[PDB]
Amino acid sequence: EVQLVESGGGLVQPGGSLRLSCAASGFPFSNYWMNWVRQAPGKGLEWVGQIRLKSNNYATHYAESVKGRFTISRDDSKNSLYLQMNSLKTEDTAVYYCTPIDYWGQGTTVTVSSASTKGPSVFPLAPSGGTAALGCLVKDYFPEPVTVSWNSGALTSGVHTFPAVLQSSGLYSLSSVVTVPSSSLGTQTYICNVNHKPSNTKVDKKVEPKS
Amino acid sequence: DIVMTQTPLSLSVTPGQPASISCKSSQSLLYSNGKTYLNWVLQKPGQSPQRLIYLVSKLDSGVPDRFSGSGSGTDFTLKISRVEAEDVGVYYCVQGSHFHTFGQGTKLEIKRTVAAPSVFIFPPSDEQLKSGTASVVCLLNNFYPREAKVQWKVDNALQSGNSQESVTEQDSKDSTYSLSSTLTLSKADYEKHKVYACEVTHQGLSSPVTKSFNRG
Amino acid sequence: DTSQTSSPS
Ligand SMILES: [Zn+2]
Ligand SMILES: [Zn+2]
Repeated sequence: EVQLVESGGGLVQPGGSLRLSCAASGFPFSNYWMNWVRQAPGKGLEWVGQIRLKSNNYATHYAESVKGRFTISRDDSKNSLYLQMNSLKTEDTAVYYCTPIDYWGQGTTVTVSSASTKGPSVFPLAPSGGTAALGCLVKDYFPEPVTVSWNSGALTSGVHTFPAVLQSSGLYSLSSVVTVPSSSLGTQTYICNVNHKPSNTKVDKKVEPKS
Repeated sequence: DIVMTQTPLSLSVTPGQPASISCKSSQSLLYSNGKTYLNWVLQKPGQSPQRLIYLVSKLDSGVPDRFSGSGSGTDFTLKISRVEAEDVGVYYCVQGSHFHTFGQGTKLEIKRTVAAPSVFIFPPSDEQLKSGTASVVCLLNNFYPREAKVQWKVDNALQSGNSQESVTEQDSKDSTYSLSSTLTLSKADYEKHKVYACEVTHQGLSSPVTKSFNRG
Repeated sequence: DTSQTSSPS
């Protein structure tokens, strides 16, 4: 199995530092040029920096936009890759991938902001043709991401969890909805399970027709 | 530095039909060892990127043979012979002849027949109201194509700048989209008006559909 | 197992 696992992503103040790490298995790591690539929310992939082999004297090179602020390092004994990020800026917010380009993992998410963590409020979108709609409004959290399931994972078909949007407030919101044949109201119960790991916050909201 | 110029930025293809993506480099990708380091990666919706093609023309494992890669020097092409639903996502070229840089990305969607949305409006909940804000949400369900106009009206007066929209990726079974549009008003302002209408224009609809409620 | 093919390592 080829595996690449990033860690150390989190929220940090503009100007702060953060150090990312990366462990790899299932390929000859010590013979591979290793990179950090990032993706700013909703944009493309951007090579950040590269580190070559022992026989290249571990030579490093960097994107012009991070040069002088970031340092890539490796440790072939641990099959590990590192990124030390200083003088962080707003625009360094991204998912960070530890990659030789041949292979990729999930990434670790870096958010550079002055805003404080805030867990979400969850508000029902109540129901009342042949189909009904309901859902949950997950409003005013920071930072991304939130997670939404329905009935602990049992309800999945007909679900639409929308891309979060950033409000003028600097806080995020999203809605998760489910479309259901009308008669399945009264025969099914509906609870959205919302989790916001950054604020260590969990909410469950039973959604039902208003009276 | 080597700048990668990828076109088109988006593709909309009927299944059974081919797709073609161009990548051009600001200088030769011919490396000094006689090999050409042009790679294509696919990033499927909500997934990590994954490589499809390496050294111009070679397929990674698990890549269907409907995929092919060609070119040399400064000019490369990814071809998909007969698009299928799993092909959906953003393709990027990525050169490795001088460090790495990526194309800007090509978003591939599946073309399908027109499908009108069904529409629903939700008032702000009572719980929200306590707290100072009112969100009014309009849901558009299972439609194609993506382009839609969603307009809010409060006692008949057309709103602007006070709503935000959000769209899903193409549904992996029927290739449609769904959309939500959320209108933000102060609580006091919400309670001062009566008629809340979401009006939807989309090419699958004879004429604009309106969903509305009265605050009482 | 395999050697790198995305760059000339
Ligand atoms: Zn050797
Ligand atoms: Zn070799």
